[PDB]
Amino acid sequence: APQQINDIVHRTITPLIEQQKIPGMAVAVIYQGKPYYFTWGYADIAKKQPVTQQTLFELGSVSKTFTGVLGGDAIARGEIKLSDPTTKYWPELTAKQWNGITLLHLATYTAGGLPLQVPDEVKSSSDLLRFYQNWQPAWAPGTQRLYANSSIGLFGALAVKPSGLSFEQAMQTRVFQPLKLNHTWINVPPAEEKNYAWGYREGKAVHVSPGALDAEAYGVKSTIEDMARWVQSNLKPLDINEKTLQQGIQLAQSRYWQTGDMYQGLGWEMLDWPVNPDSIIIALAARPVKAITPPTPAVRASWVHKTGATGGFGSYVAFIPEKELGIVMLANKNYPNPARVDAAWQILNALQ
Repeated sequence: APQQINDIVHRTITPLIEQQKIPGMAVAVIYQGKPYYFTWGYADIAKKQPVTQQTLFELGSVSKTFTGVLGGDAIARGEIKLSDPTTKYWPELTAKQWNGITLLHLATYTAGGLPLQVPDEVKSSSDLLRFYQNWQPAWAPGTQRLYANSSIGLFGALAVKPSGLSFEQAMQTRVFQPLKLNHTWINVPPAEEKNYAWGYREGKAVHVSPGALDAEAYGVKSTIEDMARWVQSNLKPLDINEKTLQQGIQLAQSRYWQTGDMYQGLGWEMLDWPVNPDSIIIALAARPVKAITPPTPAVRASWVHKTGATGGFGSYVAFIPEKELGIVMLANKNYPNPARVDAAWQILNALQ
């Protein structure tokens, strides 16, 4: 690692860890396309296990980028179309409010106010159908954006139906395997538990709890090496040999809607680069959206990013395609989003 990268990373993260009381953290900087790794602290405080390049962290909502790319791949394969009605892949959804709601609306949180969380009471397949049938939109489709797990979560579930594979099998075979993310999991196998960090919430060790559409919305666990590979794949999709996956990655970084200075892709969110650091910057935030008709194909001069959290973890990924630059920050404490973005910007701005 060039001393320059070493210095900006350490000078930025050391203080972050101190100020936020983060138990353990891993960071990857992709510079001129090559990855440089950094780790600090503990994966498990009680057992004194250090964070290493093999430690698994819960990605939380950064998992939505995988769902958006898997969806992009199904589109490229001709299995689904974002313009299709939700009812085409779920005929049992007969309630009238669903008329006009398309897979694009689900994927981009513009269905009309689907809730941030699926209630804990919802578990079985019949429970889920009931939940969506009973939901009453606050708004017409494609008029307001409300970030929601029950929205992109349903998109992920429907998107894999034509394939005949479960969401986990589809993700493994169409995304993880092709990209060689061999230590990325929806369900952590027993063989890999020795590497699964504990998350910390109010000092207590915790792992994410099972929930409906958890795989689709916030259930991926990964290492800093595999996430660095994920960032490189998204920085240069053309190097990817699998044709539909290469295309899927590109579809996920297309700009479908605009709210303020930000653009909504599939999972990924983007802003034009150069970005005002404070512009990159609440339990529920409903914002009107302007449709980008037709969507803008992935713009190289973009700050592409996604924040993620679970009760015990906090993650952040951001990259700038035009500069072959990127960063992944994984931590086992859910600390403020502004602090993650401030650190990422400080590091990437210094190397750009």
